[PDB]
Amino acid sequence: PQITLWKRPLVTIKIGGQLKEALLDTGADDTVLEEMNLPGRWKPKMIGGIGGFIKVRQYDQILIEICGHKAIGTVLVGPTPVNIIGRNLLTQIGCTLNF
Amino acid sequence: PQITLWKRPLVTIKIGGQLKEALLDTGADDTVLEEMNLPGRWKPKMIGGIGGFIKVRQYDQILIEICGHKAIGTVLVGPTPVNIIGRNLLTQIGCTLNF
Ligand SMILES: [Mg+2]
Repeated sequence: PQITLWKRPLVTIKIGGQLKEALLDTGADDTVLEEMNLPGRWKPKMIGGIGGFIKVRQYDQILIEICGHKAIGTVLVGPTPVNIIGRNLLTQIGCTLNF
Repeated sequence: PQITLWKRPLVTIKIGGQLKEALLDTGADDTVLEEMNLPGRWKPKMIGGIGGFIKVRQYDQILIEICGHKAIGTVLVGPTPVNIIGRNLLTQIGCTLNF
């Protein structure tokens, strides 16, 4: 689709059974998602927020659907305020900026 | 133009005489730029970063050029780590996300 930017670009994603609202965020390198159960193996990672650094769990090779477009990539899981789709998944769905 | 997202989407902007590198950031509501001299009237604003909240100066109705596309809008000026073009200017240049 084509997304204008007058409003936050919140889309529905499908991940690990579940529907979630998430932000399409071209200023984010990585994808970070609120607390959820993902199956396989993970490692801990630190990432920045307004408070300081939060610890999150890194799951690699996770299947996510983003507005009907399926991607595989790393998803970080932890106490983020906002569900953020970053560039590591936006490249996977072929998302560009256009003007 | 059309911008893929494999790399940070850093463009050249022209503002108040000067060339600057800045991030096209659809996760940012507002535009924040490193220390510079802008003419007219301003007010102070607080905004979030990794350390906590920083004070910035708000200048309204500023002319900025972004990859050859001229926009008018609010620019915040202060000790931000990264020059961020947010949605308040991206809408002004007709920037969309596409996939
Ligand atoms: Mg951000």
